Amino acid sequence: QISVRGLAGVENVTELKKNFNRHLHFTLVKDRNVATPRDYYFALAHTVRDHLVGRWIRTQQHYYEKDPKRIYYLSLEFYMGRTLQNTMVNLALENACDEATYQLGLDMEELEEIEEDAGLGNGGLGRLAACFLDSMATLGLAAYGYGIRYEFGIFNQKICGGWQMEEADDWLRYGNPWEKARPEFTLPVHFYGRVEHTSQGAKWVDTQVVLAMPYDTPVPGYRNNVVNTMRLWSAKAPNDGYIQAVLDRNLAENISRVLYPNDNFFEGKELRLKQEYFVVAATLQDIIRRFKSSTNFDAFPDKVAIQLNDTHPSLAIPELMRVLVDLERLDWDKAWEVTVKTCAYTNHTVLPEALERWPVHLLETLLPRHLQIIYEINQRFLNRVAAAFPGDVDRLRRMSLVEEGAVKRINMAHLCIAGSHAVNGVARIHSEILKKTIFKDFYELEPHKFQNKTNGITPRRWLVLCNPGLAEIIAERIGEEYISDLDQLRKLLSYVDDEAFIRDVAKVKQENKLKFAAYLEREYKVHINPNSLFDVQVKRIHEYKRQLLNCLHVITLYNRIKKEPNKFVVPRTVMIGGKAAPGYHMAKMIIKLITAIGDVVNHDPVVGDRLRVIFLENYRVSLAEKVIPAADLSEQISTAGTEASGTGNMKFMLNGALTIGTMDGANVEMAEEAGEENFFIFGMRVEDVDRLDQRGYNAQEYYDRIPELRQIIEQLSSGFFSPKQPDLFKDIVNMLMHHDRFKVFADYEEYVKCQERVSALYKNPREWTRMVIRNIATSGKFSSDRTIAQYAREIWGVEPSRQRLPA
Amino acid sequence: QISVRGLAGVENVTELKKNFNRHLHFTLVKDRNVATPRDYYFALAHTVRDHLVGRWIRTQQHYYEKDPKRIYYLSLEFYMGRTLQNTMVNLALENACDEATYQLGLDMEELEEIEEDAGLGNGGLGRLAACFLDSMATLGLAAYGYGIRYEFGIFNQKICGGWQMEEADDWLRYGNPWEKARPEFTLPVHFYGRVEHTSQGAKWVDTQVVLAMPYDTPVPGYRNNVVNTMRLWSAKAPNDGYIQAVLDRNLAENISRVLYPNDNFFEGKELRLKQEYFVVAATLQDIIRRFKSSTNFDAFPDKVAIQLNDTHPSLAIPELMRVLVDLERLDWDKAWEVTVKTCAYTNHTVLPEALERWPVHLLETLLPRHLQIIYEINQRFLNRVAAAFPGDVDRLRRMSLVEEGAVKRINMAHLCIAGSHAVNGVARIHSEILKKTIFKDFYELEPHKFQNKTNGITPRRWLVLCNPGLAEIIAERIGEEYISDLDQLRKLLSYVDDEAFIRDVAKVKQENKLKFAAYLEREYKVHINPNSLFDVQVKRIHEYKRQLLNCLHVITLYNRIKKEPNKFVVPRTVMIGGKAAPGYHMAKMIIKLITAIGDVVNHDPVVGDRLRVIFLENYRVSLAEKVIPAADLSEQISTAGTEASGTGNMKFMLNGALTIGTMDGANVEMAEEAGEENFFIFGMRVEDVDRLDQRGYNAQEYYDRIPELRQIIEQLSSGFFSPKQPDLFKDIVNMLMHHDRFKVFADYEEYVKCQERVSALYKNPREWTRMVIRNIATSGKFSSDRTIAQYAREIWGVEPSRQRLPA
Ligand SMILES: O=C(COc1ccc(-c2ccccc2)cc1)N[C@@H]1O[C@H](CO)[C@@H](O)[C@H](O)[C@H]1O
Ligand SMILES: O=C(COc1ccc(-c2ccccc2)cc1)N[C@@H]1O[C@H](CO)[C@@H](O)[C@H](O)[C@H]1O
Repeated sequence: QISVRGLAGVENVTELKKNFNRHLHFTLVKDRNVATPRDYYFALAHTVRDHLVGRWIRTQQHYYEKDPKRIYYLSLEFYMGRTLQNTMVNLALENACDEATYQLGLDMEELEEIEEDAGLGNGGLGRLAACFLDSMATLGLAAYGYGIRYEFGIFNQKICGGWQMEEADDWLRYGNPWEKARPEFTLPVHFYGRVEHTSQGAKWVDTQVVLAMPYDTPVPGYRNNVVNTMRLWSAKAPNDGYIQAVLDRNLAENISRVLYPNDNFFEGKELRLKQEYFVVAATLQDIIRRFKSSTNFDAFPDKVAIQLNDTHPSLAIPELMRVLVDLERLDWDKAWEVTVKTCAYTNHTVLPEALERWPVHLLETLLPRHLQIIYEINQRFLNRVAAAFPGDVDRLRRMSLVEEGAVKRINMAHLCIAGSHAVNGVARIHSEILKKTIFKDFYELEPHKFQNKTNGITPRRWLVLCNPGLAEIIAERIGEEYISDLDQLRKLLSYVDDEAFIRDVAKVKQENKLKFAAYLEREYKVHINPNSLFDVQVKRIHEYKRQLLNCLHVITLYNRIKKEPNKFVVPRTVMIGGKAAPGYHMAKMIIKLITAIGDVVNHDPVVGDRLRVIFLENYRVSLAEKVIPAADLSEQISTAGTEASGTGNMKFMLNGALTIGTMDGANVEMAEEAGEENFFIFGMRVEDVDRLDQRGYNAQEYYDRIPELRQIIEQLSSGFFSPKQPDLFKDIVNMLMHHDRFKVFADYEEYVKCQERVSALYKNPREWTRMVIRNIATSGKFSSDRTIAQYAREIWGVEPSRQRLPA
Repeated sequence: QISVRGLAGVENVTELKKNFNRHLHFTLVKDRNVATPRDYYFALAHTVRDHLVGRWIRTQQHYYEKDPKRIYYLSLEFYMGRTLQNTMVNLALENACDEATYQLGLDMEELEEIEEDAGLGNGGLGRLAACFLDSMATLGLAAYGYGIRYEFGIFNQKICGGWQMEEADDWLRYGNPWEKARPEFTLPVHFYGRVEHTSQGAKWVDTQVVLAMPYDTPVPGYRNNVVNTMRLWSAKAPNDGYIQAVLDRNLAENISRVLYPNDNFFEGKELRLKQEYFVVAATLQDIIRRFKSSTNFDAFPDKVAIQLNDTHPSLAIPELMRVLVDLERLDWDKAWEVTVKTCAYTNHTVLPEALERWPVHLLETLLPRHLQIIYEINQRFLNRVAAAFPGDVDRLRRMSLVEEGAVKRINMAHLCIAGSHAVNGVARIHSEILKKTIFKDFYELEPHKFQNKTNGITPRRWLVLCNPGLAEIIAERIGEEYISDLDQLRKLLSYVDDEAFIRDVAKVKQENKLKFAAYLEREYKVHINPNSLFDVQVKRIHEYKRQLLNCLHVITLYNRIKKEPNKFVVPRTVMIGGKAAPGYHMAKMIIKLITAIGDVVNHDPVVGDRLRVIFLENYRVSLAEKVIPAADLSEQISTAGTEASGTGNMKFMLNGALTIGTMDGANVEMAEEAGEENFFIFGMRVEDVDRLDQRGYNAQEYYDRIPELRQIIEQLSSGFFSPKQPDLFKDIVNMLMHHDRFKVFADYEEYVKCQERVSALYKNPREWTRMVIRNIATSGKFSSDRTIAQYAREIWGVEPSRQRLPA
C-alpha cells in the first residue's frame, strides 16, 4: 500500500502464507475451524520470528570471529512495548505480511492489537533503555542489554469512581514467542553469609544461593541484518515438613516476580536490593566468562564497557572489585584501575528524595563483603580528596560515600562517580546543573569525568511504526534514507512554502485524529469532536510534572465560557493520562481531580463540544503509539530545573504537534533547534526559580493578586467539583497554598497568556501547519542514533557502522 | 536392526533428518557448533511430536462427528515416565529415528536418557492410570485422562550415609515438549464462602476464586492412528501493600505445586483437600460444557462415564449433585439418578489407615455447600438401609457416611459406594475380601454394584519398549499380532521343548543382565557378577510389603556362608529398591538396614562374589524399564490379604523372571494361569492369617523355636550391623518382637525353604528356562488391554475396537 512498508513480492507472500499455515497446524495444534484471533496472532508471530533466527545466529558468530569491544547496558528496566510490528519494520517485512494475511482472510492490524506490551519499566528511564537497544543494533555495535525478566511488569491501571486501581500485569499468561530460555547458561548468585579472613585474603562463606536463569530476546537493527541480544535473568531455587520445604522455593523465586512501580521517592526495601544485586552478580559472571573465551585483565577495559542506567545497578562496581580481588587475586590498585576504566554512570534526576541511599544495616546483613569493599573504596577516595583540598573538612563530609545520621546510609551516586571514568547527564541544562550544584565537589576534584549526552528516541518505533502516513509523505519528497539518518529531515525546510506539502502534512494529522477519536468510542464509549485542538499531557503523575497547572488552565477556560457563553473560543479536547505510583497519595488525588473536572465540564450543556476533558486510562507504550500521532499540542510544563531531559517531548515534535513548555530539560535544546519563534515558551527559567527560593515562595501573594486564580481555589475548597464530598480536595488546596515545592501559582499567569497565543495560531490552519513543518524538520538532533554515536565515541571508545551484514 | 521396531525407508529417513535440522535451527536457535546432547534430544522430541499432531486433530474431530459415549478417567496421579521412546513405538517410527540419528552422527539411546520422567504418581495406582490411558487409545475408546499438572512430582531419592534424603523433582526445568498449554480453556474453581438460602434454592456466595488452566498431552494408540488426550490442570491466581499483594498470588498457585508422597497412612491436610476439589470442579465443568455442545440431562449417562481412581476424586459425586441441583435446577431424585448412573468407583486397599476420612470442620470451612449435600445423601441412604433392615441400629451406624468420635469425619469410601452404579476391586481375592469383610454391609444392601476388574500392564512399554530383544525372538516364532492381543503368547507353549528357543530365551536374559551390570558401574561405580542369580524386590517401602522378610533371608544366607565357607552355594545379587514416604520412620529405618547389611556383606573376603546386596537408588518408571528385563527372581512377598493386586509382579512375569511369592493379590491369578508347579508359592494363606489373629500372634514363639532366626535377632540387637551405634536397630527388633501387624516371623521358615528350591532350580539352566517359557506364555491375562475391555463392556457400556483411523 505505502512505500516505506517494503516490497510484497509473489515469492515472499507465498512463503509467508505456507509458514503461517505450518505454525497454525504444528506449533499451535489448531485448524481453521477452532482458531481464535489469538491463535492467528501467534501463528504470525512465530512466522516472523523464524526470519530473525538465521541473522541472530550469524550476528553472534560474527562477534565471536571478529572479537570487537563489547558494550553491556545494565538496566533494571526495559520498557519494550510490543515486538511484532517493530520486527516487521526492521526486517522490511511489513507489506508482505499485510498482503499474506489479507490473502488468508485476516486483518493484520487486528492481530497486532492482541500482543501484550512487555511493560518492564516505569516511564522515561525504562523506555530510554529500549530506544538505546534499537539504536545500538542499527549502528552495528556488539551490544547486550542485561536486566531482569519480571513475571509482572508495570501494573494495569483501571479507573473506578474517578480513582486509580492497580491490577497485576500478567503479561506472560499466554506465553512470549519472542524469548528463548537458556536453562544451560544458569548461574549461581549468593546472599547473606559472612566474611572470613585467611592468609590468602578474604572469603565469603555460608551464603544462601539463588540461581539466575537467562532468557534471550532478539534485538533487530534497521535493515542491516544485525540482531543483538537482550538477556533477562529469572530467579530459580536450587534443588536442595517436606511439603512446606517445596512451597518455600517461592521465597527465592520472588526476586524476579514484580517490577517496583515507585519512580519518585526512594524507599529502601530489602527485596529491591536483592533484585539489584541479582542482576549485577549474574551479569558480571556472564561478562567475565565471555571475556575469558577470547589471566590478563589489563586488556579487560579494551574489550568490555559497562554502562550503568542510573545507580540501580551501582553494585556492579564493588562486585567487579570483589571478583578481581577475592577470586582472581589481583592487587587492589590494579583491580580498581580496571574497574574505573570499565564502568560509566548515567544520572537521571536532581530531586534529592529520588537518590538511592541504602541503610548500612541492610548491606551488612545481605552483602557483608560488598560493604567492606565500599568502606575501603571510601577511605581511599577521601584520602585523595584530603590531598587535593587540605584542611577542607566539610568537603570530606559532603563527598563521603557514607552518610552519617539517624541511620548510616550509603550514597550510591557517590559510589558511582568514584568508580566510573565517565558520568553524564541526559540534557545540556541537566548536565550543567550536575556540575554547578549537586555534584559540584566531584566536578572540582575530577572535571574530566563529567559529560553531557542529550537523550533521543528511535525514529523507527516513534515515526515509521506509529505514524506511517507521515513517514510516507516525507519519503515522497526526500527519500527513505532519513529513517536511519534523521538529520536529513532538515531538507524539509525547503517545503515550508510548498502548498501540496502543507496540505499533506495537515491531512495526515487529520487522519490520525479521526482514527484516535474512533478508538476512543469503540474501546471506551466516549464522544469527542475531531475538529477540536488535541491538547495532550501524557507521562507519569508527579507533582514536579505539574499536571495540576494544566488542571488550573482547564478550569480557567471553563469559567471563561460560563462567564461569556456566546463568545467564540477555539474548541479543545484536553487529554491527560499517566500512572501514579501506588504509595503516592498526592498523585492519586490529582488523578481524581482530573476525572472530577471532566464530570462537570463534559456534561455542561452551555459548554457543548467546545471543551472536553478526558483521562486516558492505562497509559503505556502501545497507547503512546496511538495518541502521540493524533496530538496537536504537547504539554511539557515541569518547573524549570526539575525534568532532567524528557523524551515524550521529542516523540511529539517528531509527529507534528507544537510544544507549550518551560525552559527545562531537553525543551531548551528543542527550542534552540527549531527557533524560539516556533515554540510556545513560558514561565520562570531556572534563574528565576533560584531568586524565588532566596526570597521565599509565598503562594498567598498570587492568590491575592489574581482574581481568576482566587475563583478556582474557592471552587475547589467549597466543593464545586465534589458536590457530595465538599472537602474532598482540601489536601490539594492546602498543598498549593502552603507547601508547593513546584511553584504552580508562580507560572500560572504566563501559562494562561501563552495558551491564548496557541488558540490564536490554531485559528490560522495554514500558519499552524507551517510552524509544524519547521518543528519536524529540526527534530533530527533527537534521534537516539545521534545519542548512541556520542556514547560510542566519547565514552565507550568504539566506532559505529552503518554497513549491512550478509543475508 | 530388529523387526518389531518398524521400517526405515529412504523417504522417511530423509524427511526425519531435515525436520531434525529444521527444529535445531528454528526451534532451539542453535547450530551444530554449540549444540549439547540436550539440544539434540529436544530436536528429536519436536521432530517426533510433529508426527502426532495431524492424528491428534483428526481423532478429536472424529469424536465430534461421531459423538460416541466419552470416558473420563479422574486420577490425582498419572505416573507416565518418559514419552519419546513410547511415542516412536506406537507410531512405528523407532527404526527410522534410529537410522536418521545414526546418519547425523548421533546415538539415539543416549539422547533417550536425557528425557526427565513425568513422575506424577507414587507407585502402583499412578502407574495403573498410565497403562490404562495407553490401552484406551489402543482400543479406540473416546477417553480422556484428567488430573493435576504438578510442578514437582515424586521426590528424587538420594542415599547419604545409608539414609534416604529427598530432593525436589524439578521435572519442568528445561521445558516439556509433549504438552500444549490451553490458556483459552481456563475455568474458575471456588473455595470457602458460605451458603445462602433463597426461594429459588441454595446459593454458594462470597467465595475465593482460583483459575484452572489446562495443559493437554497426546496419548497415542498402538499403530491405529488414534491419539487421545490427557488434560492436566494448573492453578493460576485471578488478576484482581501493592508488592505483597502481587507476591501473595503464590498462595493460590500452590494448589498444583507438589504431589503428596505419603502413599500409606492418610493425613487430612487442607492443601490436599484443595487439590482434590480443584481437579474435580474444573474437570466436571469441562465435561458438562462438552456434553452441551452435542436441557436433557436424562441422556447424560448415555454420553458420559466418570471413573474414580480410588476416593481421591470422590468429591465428583457431590459436585455433580451441586451443579445439577443448584445450577441446572433439576430436582434431587432426578439428579441423583443421573449421578449414580454416571459414576463408578475403583478401590485400591484394605488397610484401615489408608482410607480417606475427612474431618467435618475442614469441609465445613472449605466447601460448606458440599457438606450440606453429603449430609443429604447420607440421610436418604440411611433411610433406605433402615427400610431394608428394620431394627438393625448397629448397621445404621456402621454404614453411615458420617463417622462419630473425637472429631466427626466423612468416610469417602462410603460416599463413593452410595453414589456409584459400580464398585470394583483390582484382583479376584481383593474383590472377594471387599464383599466378605470391609464393605460387607454395602454388598448385602446392593449386591449388583460389586465387581472385580483384575489389574494389567501395557505390553507396549512393559515388553516392546523395555525388552526389544525378547519381543523380537517372540515375533520370529509367532508374528507381531501378540503386541495388541497378548493372549497369543500361549502359542509359545509349543516351543517349551524347542532347543533353539530355549537357547534364545536364555541368551536374551543374559544380554539384559550384562547391560544392567554395566549400567551399575558406569553410573554408580558398583561391582557385580553377571553370572549370579538376579534377586530383585522393587516397589515402595512399606511394612506390609515385607522388605524386612527379604532382609532376614539375606542375613540367613550370609550366616550360612560364614558357618561353612567352603561349601558351594548358588551366587546371588540381591537388589532392593523403592522410595519411603517422608513421614514414615519405620520405612526409613528399613532402607538404612538394607544398606547396613550391604556394608558388611559386600566387603567380607570370605563371601567373595557369591553374595552381593545392592540398594537401587531412586526407583522410578525409567529405572524399572532397566532392572525388570534383567531380573531372574521377582520378590512378591506381602502378607496374605494386604496387597490388593500388585502390578510390578506382572511386569516381571512378562519379562522372563520366575516369581517367589505369597498367595496375595494378583499372585493368585498368576499362579493359576501358569500352573502352581511353575511358581514358587510359600507361606500363610489369608485363612491361616485369620486363624493366627483369632489366637493372637506371639512373635516370641518363633524366636524360641528357630535357632537361625534367634541368631539374626541377636546380631541386630547387639550391633553387628552397626558397630559404632550398637542400638541403631532397636526400633526394628522391638517392632518385630512385640508389634508386628504383618507377621514377618510366621512366614520365615517356609520362605527360607522355598528360596532353597529356587537355588536348586537355577543350577539347572535348561529347566529354569523351560519354567520361564511357561510363565511368559501364560502372562496374556495380565495385559491392560484385557482389563480395559472388561471395564468398557461391564461398567462403561461401550464396545472397544481394534480398527485403524485413516492416516
Ligand atoms: O524514568 C525516570 C526514573 O524512573 C525510575 C524508576 C525506578 C526507580 C526506583 C528506584 C529505586 C527503587 C525503586 C524504583 C526510580 C526512578 N527518570 C526519567 O529518565 C528519563 C530518561 O533519562 C528522563 O528523560 C526524565 O527526565 C527522567 O525523569
Ligand atoms: O498405589 C497405591 C496407593 O497409592 C496412594 C497414593 C496416594 C495416596 C494419598 C491419599 C490421600 C492423601 C495423600 C496421598 C494414597 C495411596 N495402591 C496400589 O494400587 C495398585 C493399583 O491398583 C495395586 O496393584 C496395589 O496393590 C496397591 O497397593
